[PDB]
Amino acid sequence: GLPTKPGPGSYQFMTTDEDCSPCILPDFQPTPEIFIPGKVNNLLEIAQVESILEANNREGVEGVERYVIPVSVQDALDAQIYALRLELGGSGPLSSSLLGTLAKHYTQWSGSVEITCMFTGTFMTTGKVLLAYTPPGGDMPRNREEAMLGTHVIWDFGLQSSITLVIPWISASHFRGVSNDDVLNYQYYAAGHVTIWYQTNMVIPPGFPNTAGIIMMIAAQPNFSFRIQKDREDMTQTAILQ
Amino acid sequence: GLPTKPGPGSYQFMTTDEDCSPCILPDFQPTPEIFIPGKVNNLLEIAQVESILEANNREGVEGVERYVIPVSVQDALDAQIYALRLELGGSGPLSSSLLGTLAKHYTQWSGSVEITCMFTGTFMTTGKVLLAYTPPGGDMPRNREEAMLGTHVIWDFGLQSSITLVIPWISASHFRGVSNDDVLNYQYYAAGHVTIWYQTNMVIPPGFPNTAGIIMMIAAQPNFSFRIQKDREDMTQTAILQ
Amino acid sequence: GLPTKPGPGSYQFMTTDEDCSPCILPDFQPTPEIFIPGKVNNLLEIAQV
Amino acid sequence: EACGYSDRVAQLTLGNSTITTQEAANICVAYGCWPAKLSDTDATSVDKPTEPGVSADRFYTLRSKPWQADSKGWYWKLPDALNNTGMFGQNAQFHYLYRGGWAVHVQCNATKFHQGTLLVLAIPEHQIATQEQPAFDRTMPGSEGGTFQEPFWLEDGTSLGNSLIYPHQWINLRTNNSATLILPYVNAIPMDSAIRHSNWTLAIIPVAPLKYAAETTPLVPITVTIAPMETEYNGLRRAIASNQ
Amino acid sequence: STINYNNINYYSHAASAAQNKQDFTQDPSKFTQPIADVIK
Amino acid sequence: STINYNNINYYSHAASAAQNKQDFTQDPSKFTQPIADVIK
Amino acid sequence: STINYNNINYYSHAASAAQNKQDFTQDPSKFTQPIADVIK
Amino acid sequence: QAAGALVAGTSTSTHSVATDSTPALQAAETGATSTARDESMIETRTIVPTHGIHETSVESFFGRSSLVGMPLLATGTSITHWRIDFREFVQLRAKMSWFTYMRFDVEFTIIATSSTGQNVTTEQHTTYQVMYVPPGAPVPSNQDSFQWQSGCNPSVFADTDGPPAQFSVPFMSSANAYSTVYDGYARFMDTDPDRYGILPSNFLGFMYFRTLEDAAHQVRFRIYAKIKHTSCWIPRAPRQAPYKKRYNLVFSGDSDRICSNRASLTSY
Amino acid sequence: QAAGALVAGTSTSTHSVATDSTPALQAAETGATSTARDESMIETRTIVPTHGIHETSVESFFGRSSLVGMPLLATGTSITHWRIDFREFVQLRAKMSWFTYMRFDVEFTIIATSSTGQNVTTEQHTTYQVMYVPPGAPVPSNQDSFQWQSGCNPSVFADTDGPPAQFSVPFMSSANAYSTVYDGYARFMDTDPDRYGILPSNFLGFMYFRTLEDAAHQVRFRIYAKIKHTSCWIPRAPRQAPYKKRYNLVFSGDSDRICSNRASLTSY
Amino acid sequence: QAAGALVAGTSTSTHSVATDSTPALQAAETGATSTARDESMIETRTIVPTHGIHETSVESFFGRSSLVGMPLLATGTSITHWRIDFREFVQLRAKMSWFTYMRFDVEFTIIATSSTGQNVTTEQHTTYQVMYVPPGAPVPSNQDSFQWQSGCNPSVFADTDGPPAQFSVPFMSSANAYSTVYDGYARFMDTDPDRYGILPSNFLGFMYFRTLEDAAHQVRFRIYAKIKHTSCWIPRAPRQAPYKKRYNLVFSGDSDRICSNRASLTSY
Ligand SMILES: CCCCCCCCCCCCCC(=O)O
Ligand SMILES: CCCCCCCCCCCCCC(=O)O
Ligand SMILES: CCCCCCCCCCCCCC(=O)O
Repeated sequence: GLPTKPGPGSYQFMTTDEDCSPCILPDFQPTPEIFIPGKVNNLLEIAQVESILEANNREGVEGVERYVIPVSVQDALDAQIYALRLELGGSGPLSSSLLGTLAKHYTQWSGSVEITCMFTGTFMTTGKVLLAYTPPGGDMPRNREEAMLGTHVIWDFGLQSSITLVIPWISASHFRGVSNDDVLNYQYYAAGHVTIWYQTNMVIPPGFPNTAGIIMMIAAQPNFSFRIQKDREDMTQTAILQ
Repeated sequence: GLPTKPGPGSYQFMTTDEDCSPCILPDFQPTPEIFIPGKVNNLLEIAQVESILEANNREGVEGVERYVIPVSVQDALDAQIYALRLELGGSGPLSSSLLGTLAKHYTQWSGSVEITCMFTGTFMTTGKVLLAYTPPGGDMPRNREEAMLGTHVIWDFGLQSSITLVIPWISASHFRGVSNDDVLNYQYYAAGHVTIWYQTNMVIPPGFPNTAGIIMMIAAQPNFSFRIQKDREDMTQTAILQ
Repeated sequence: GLPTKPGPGSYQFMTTDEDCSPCILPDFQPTPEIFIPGKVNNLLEIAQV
Repeated sequence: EACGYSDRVAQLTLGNSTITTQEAANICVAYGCWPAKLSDTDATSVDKPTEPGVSADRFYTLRSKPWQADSKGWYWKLPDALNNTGMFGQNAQFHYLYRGGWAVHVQCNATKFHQGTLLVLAIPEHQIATQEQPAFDRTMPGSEGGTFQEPFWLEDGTSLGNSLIYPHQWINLRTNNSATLILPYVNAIPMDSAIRHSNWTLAIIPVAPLKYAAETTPLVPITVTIAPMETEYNGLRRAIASNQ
Repeated sequence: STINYNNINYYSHAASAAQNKQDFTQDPSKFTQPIADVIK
Repeated sequence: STINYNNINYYSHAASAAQNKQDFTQDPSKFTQPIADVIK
Repeated sequence: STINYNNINYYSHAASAAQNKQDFTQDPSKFTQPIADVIK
Repeated sequence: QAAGALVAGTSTSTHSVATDSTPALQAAETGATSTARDESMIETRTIVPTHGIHETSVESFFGRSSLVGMPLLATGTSITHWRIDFREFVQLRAKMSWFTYMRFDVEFTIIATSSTGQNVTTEQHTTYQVMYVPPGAPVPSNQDSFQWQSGCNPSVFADTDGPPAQFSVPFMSSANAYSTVYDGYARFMDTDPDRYGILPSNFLGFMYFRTLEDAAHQVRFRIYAKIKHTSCWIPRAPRQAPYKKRYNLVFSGDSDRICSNRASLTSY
Repeated sequence: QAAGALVAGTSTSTHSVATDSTPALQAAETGATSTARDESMIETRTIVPTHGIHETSVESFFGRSSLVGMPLLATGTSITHWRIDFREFVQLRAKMSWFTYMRFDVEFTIIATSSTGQNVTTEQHTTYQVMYVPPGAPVPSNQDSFQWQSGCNPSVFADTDGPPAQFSVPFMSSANAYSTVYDGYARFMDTDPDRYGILPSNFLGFMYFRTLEDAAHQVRFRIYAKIKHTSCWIPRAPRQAPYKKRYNLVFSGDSDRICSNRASLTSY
Repeated sequence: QAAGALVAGTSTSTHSVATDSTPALQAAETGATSTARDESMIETRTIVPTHGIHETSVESFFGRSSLVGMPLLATGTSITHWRIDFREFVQLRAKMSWFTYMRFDVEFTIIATSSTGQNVTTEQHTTYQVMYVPPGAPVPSNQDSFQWQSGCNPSVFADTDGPPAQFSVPFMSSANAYSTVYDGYARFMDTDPDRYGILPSNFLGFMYFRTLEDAAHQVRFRIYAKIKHTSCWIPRAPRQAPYKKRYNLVFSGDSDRICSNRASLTSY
C-alpha cells in the first residue's frame, strides 16, 4: 500500500481539534429548520445589549435593592455619589452583568464600554450630576475638581430620564487581560475608574421624597471583542448531578 | 513516506460504518440477476399495504376470532362498538400488524394512517356506524355526542362492503416517538383515540343471525415515514440456536 | 501530517489480498522472455482437452 | 370514487375450458405480473424446451370440500396438486424441469340468507412448520390438499393478519361468489423440479364463520379450479411422479 | 434531507465497496393495486 | 485575522464534517433596537 | 461479470505490483486440434 | 449517489357534496388496499413534503453489522469452526424474514477475545488463522494439520489483540438470489423431515479457526455480518413466534395470540 | 469558508456646540439600548478596524469537547449505561444556558480507563462495546444478554487500551431545535412537579456499555461531547445560581446577591 | 485492466436428416479432441453467454499466498535458515505440477510466533533479521557472526509481535523461465541419481534468520509465497501419487489405481 509515516500527535485527542469523524447514523434525515425569531450568530450581539449593574453592593443590601444606587438631597457642596473600579474581572459589580458573565468565559478583551443611567425620582425633583472616567496611572479621584480633569459628562435631570457615559478604549495595549490575577501581575492591565458626583444638587419641592435613585446599565460598544475562551470560576460542582 | 496523524477512532469498529473492505475472492464473477416479480426497494412499500388488526383482543378470545370485532342487533340507542388508543408502540392491537411490527424496528414516526373496515353480515342485514378519531389532550369519548365532535366518518352498510377512516397526521411535532416509554415520558407523544359507535342500529330480517362482524385493516399513507432503526423487543433468544 | 483513521483490517494478512508490496531487489533486470511453444492462459484450455 | 358494477361479471377461456361468474370481485394479478416464458438471457438449460400449449394450458377442477362450522382452512401446493392430473401432470413427470404460471378460480356460492368470509391467499414458498417439522403427507398432499392446524400462525410461525401482503382476494358472501388470482412463476432460479419443490400454495381460510337464517344449513361446498399458464419443460427422460 | 455520498472504492471488486447511498423510488402498486381492471 | 479553512469531508453525512469556520455578520438590532418607531 | 481493477503501483519495480486483473482469451486449439490437415 | 427522495405532501381541500364521487366507500374483497387519501375525507390545508425516506430503504435496513456466529476455541484442541448461516442468532434472522428472495454481498468483521476458565478477560497475544473451507475441501483435524497450508483455500491471519479482521464477500449462490424460505426437499428420492426446507444452495461451507501456536487461554471469536448491495423480492408476513431451531420454522404456539389482551373492547 | 469579519472602527471627531443634536441624552424606558457612539461624546481620532470576532461566534463558543457523562462498569456485572443528557455536568450546561433553542450535531469521544479497588491505574486490555439503546428497544440485563447482537441498534467496539472511540450524530430531535428550557408539562392529564420542565423530545435514549469478556478490573468511561454546526435562538439571562439537580432549575439562594459586597459605595 | 471474458453460448438447433454431414462420428487416433458441439447432437434452444472465466485464469489460479517454508529458531543458537524451494509443502507443489515452465514474480509474507518448550504460545517481543544469502556469500555461524552486517546482502528487520513482514521478488532465474521438471543432470561428467532431475538454475539460495538479541523463547517462522505476474507453458498430466521426497518424484504405488473400485460396471 501507500508508504506513510505517522508522527507525533497520533492517537491524541484534542478537545479543540477540528476533525471530521464517522457518522453513526449516515442515512438519518433530520427535521426541517423552521422559522424562529431571535437567531444569534455571535455572543457579541448579546454583549451589546444593556443589562443592569448590581451597583448598590454595600454590605447589608439584599437583592433587587442592589440594583439601585441612591441619590439624595444634599446639605453639602461638590459631594460624591459613587465610585467603581473599571474591571471586567471577578467579584465586582461589573462581573455579574451580561457583559461581565460573558467575560467570565474569555481571557482577553478590547473595546469601548457604555454606561447608561436612568433617574427614578419624581417628575418635580431635579438635579445635575457629573459622571467621570479616569484613565489609569493612579488612584480614584478624591474630589470633583480632580475627577472633572478626566473624560466626563454632565447630566441634567429632565424629560429624558437617562444619560450615557462612554468609557472609550484608552489603552496602551490593543488588548487587556480580563483577570486581575495577582500571581501573574495582571493588575498591569489596569483600566481606571469611573466616579459620579453631584454637579448641583438634587432639589425637591416641599414634602417630596428626599431620596431617589439611579439605575446603571452597561453594554459593550461595536469596537468591542473578546479573545481566548476559558472556564467560569463561579460555576462549580462537588458531585455528579442527579 | 507520507507524513500522517492517525487520530481518535483508529481501529474502532462501528456497525453502521460505511467503509470499503478488501474482497476475499476478487476474481469471483457471480451468477446473473434474473427476473423475479415483486422487487421491494423501501420498507415503506410494505407499510402502505393493508393488514388485519388483531382487534378483538378481549381476554379469552383465541386466534383468528381475534381478527373479528363483533357487531350485533341493539336494544339500546347511541351504543358503542369499539375503542382503540392510537399507538404504534408495543402490546396493543396496532403493534402486531404489518405497520406495527415495522414500527418495532424504528424509534420515530410521522404521517397519516388509514383504517378500512369490511362488514361480514348477510346481504339482508343493514346498519350505519360512526367511526371517529379524537385528537389528543384528554381521554376517550364517553358517548357518541362527544365522539362526533372530532374527525369522523358515517358508514352505511350496502353493496360496498367497506369504508375507510383516514386518521390524518394532526401533531404539534412533525415526528412522534413510537414508544410510550414511561421512564423517558414518551406519553408526551400521545396521538389520540379512535372509537366506533352505532349511528343507527344493525337491523336484520326475522330469524337471521343477530351477530355479525367487522374486519379492521390498517395501512400507512403516502406521507408516512419512519426514522432511527432500533431492535424488536419480542424477538428474543435464551441460547444459541441449533 | 495528514489526519487519518486506520480502521478494522489493519495489519491483517489475507492470502487473496491484491496489494502491492516493496520490491527487495528494485534494480534487478530479469532475463528476456523467449519463445516457448504451448503457452496456457486459462486452465479451461486444458479442461477442453 | 366508485367500486362495483361491471367488475362483477367475468369469463375466462383457456384451451377447451371456459369459466363464468356473475358475482366476482375483479381479478387479482399477483405483483402485477402476467405469466411469461423464460428469456434467452435468464435461461441456462441448453436443450430445446417442450411447450404443450392447449393440452396443459387449461382449467382443471379438483374435488370439492365442504365448509363446516369447525373448518380451520385448506391448502394446496402447486405444482404438487396437479402433478398427476391430465396432460399437465404427464409433462411435469416426464421432464426434470418445469416453469409456469397459474390462473386460480376459487368458487363458493351460498344465499342472501347466509353470512361468512373466506380469505383466499396465494403464498410463494410457503414452507410450513407446526410444533414439529411436517411429514411428506403434509408438505405435498397432492390433489386432496391439506388442512391448517394452526391457521392463526399461518402454519409457519408468522400471522394470518399480516398475510394480506401476499396476493389475495376475499370471498365475503354478502358480496361475492368467488375469487380469481393470476400468478406468475416465482423462484430464485430459472426452472425447477415439479416433484421436489412447491412454488406456490393456494390457501383458503374461514375468517368469519358460516352462519345461516336457520340452524340446519344445506351443504355449502368450496371448489378449486386451476389452470397452468405459459409453461415450458426441459430435461426429458422417463416419467417420475413423486420425490419418494 | 438529501444525503449525497462519495462513490470511491480503493479495491478491484464491486463487493469491496460500501453500501449504496442511492434512493430508488418505491412503487407500492404491485402490492396495493394488484387488480387487473384498475378503478379509482 | 481572517482564518480561511479547507471544507473537505471524507464521509457521506453532513454531521461527520468539522465545525463551520464561516463568520456570519451579527445584527444586534433585534435586541438593541426592538422599538417600532426607530429614533436616532 | 467483468471486474475492471485499478493499476496504480506506488513502487519503482514491476515486481512490486499486484496481480494482473486482465483476462487474455484462451486458444485451446494448440492442444485440441494439433493436427496438420485440419478437418471439421 | 444521492439519497434525496421525499415523502408525499398535502394540498388544500374544500367541502364536497357529490351524488357520484364517493372515495370513502371501498370493497376490500378485491385484495386491493384502500384508495382514499387525506384530502378526500376532510378539509385539508397545504403541507410541503419535507420528510425523507432513506432510513427505510432496503439498503439502509440491512446495511449494518450483526452477530451471526460465535465459535469458542478450546485450549486442548486449539481449533473450532463455524457453519456459514445467518440462522444461529435471532435479530438478523428476523430482519430477513420480511423477504422471500435476497441477493447481496457481505462484509465480515471478526473480533477475538481471550478469557480464563472462569470466563474473565486475560491478556493473550497470538496470531490466529481463519480459513475458508468450501464443500469438498478436506477439513483440518488439529492445530497441526497440513490443511492449514492454505494452498487454494483463502485465509486471513490477524492478532488476538490487534484490530478486528475484516473482508468482503460477493454474492456466492449457485442460484440467482438466496432464499430465506424453501417449500421443497434437499434431495431427490428422499422425503425426510430433516431435509424439508433445507436449500443447499445457501450453504457455502465453513470457516475454520486455529491459533498459530497452542493456545494458552480460551479465545472466543465473534463473527459480525453486514449485508450490503441488497436486492429484495416478494415481501412476507414477518416472523411473530420465537425461533426454536436453527434449520426449521417450528414454534411453541401455546396461547394463540400476539398482542396483549384487555377486559373490554369498549374500554382500555 | 472564511472567518474574516472585523470589529468596528473609530473615525475622527471635533467639537460640537449644538442646540438640537443631543446623543448623550437617552430614555431607557423604551427597552432600547443606548444610541451614543464614542465619536459623539468626545473628540476622537481615527482607528482602523484591526480586531476579529470569530472566537465569540456561536460555532467557536460551543465547538469543543466537554465531559458530559462518566459511567463506571463494575467487575461483578460488567455492564453500565448512561442516560443521554448534557445536564449531568455544570460547565457545558451553563454554556447552553445562554440560549433558549439550539439546533446542532454532536461529536462523541469516549476514553476508557481501568483501575483497581483503591482506584489506582492498572493495565487491562479487552474490547468494550457501546450500544445505542433507543426508547422502545429492549435493555441488556447482563454482559451475556442476547440484546448485544446489535441486529438493528448501532454499536461501537474499541479496545480498553486503544485510541479513544469517536463518532458523529446528526440533529435527532422530533422537534425543530432542542430546548434548553421548557415552561410546560411532559404529559397530558398530569400535573406532577417531576414532570414540569421535562421535554421528552430531548431524550433520545441510553448508551449501554459492557466488556466482551467478564471484567478483571474496574473500567471507567469518560464521554466527551462536541457541539458542532450550531444554530441558536432567543438569548437568555444566564445561570448565576449553582445547579443542585439534574432535571430542574432549583437553587439554594441563601444570600440574595451575586457580586461581592464593600463597606461604602464611595470607596473600594 | 479488465477481466470480462465470457464462456461460449448456445444457439437454436433443429432436426437434421443428412447423408453427408455426420459430426457425431470421430476418429480419436489423430490425437485431436472431439469436434462435436451441443447444437449438432440435439435440438438446442438459445442461451446467451452469462458466465465468466476469470477464476480459472493462470493468474487467479496461482495468485494467492501458500505456506512454503517453516523454519524453527532454537533458543540455544538463536539462528535457522531456509533453502528457497517450493518443494517442501504439497499443496503449492501440486498446483505447479500442471505446467512444465513458469515465469513469475513472488510476494513473500513472513509470520513469526513464539512458543514454550511444550509448544504453547508465549509473549515475546524482539526484532528478528531475515537475510538473503545468495550462493557464494559467506553463511552466518552464530547470532553474533559478522555476516549480519548486511553490507551487500539484502535484509528485512521486523518485530516478533508486529505485523507480518512482506516484500516482492522479480523473476530471478538465469534461465528464461523456471522448470517444474527436468529430464537431465545437474553436472557434467557426473551421473549420480541424486543429481538427476535437479536444475540448479531454480535455486537462488537461502534465507537466514536470527533474533537481534539471544532468544528467550522458541520462535517459529512461517513463510508464505504468492506467485504473481505468471506465464505458463506446456501443460502436464498432474501429480496423482503422493510426494515422498523433496527433490525427486518417487512415489509408493502399491495399488495401481487412482479412483474408487465398485462391484460391477453395470451398477453403482
Ligand atoms: C471466507 C469465505 C466466505 C464465504 C461466505 C458466504 C456467505 C453467504 C451467506 C448466505 C446466508 C444465507 C441465508 C441463510 O443463512 O439461510
Ligand atoms: C449513539 C447514539 C447517539 C444518539 C445521541 C443523541 C444526542 C442528542 C443530545 C441532546 C441534548 C439535549 C439537551 C439537554 O440535555 O437537555
Ligand atoms: C530474499 C531473497 C529472495 C530470492 C527469492 C527467489 C525465489 C524464487 C522461487 C523459485 C522456485 C522454483 C520452483 C521450485 O521450487 O522447484
